[PDB]
Amino acid sequence: GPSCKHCKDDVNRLCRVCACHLCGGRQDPDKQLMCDECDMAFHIYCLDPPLSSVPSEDEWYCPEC
Ligand SMILES: [Zn+2]
Ligand SMILES: [Zn+2]
Ligand SMILES: [Zn+2]
Ligand SMILES: [Zn+2]
Repeated sequence: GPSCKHCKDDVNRLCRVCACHLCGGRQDPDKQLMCDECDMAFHIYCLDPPLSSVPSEDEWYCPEC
């Protein structure tokens, strides 16, 4: 127990560290990206520009990187 210290897995709270690093929402994992060199996660639709769908180039890098 617990995998993330910051929100303490409290699904009722937001977390940019363990969840979507922009909205901090936990929905739609299928639609989240992990920046291979920042390791945080991103809703394809929270991006800018936002992506209509996941990239195929299975190695993604966040806008922070
Ligand atoms: Zn957290
Ligand atoms: Zn988001
Ligand atoms: Zn990154
Ligand atoms: Zn950041």
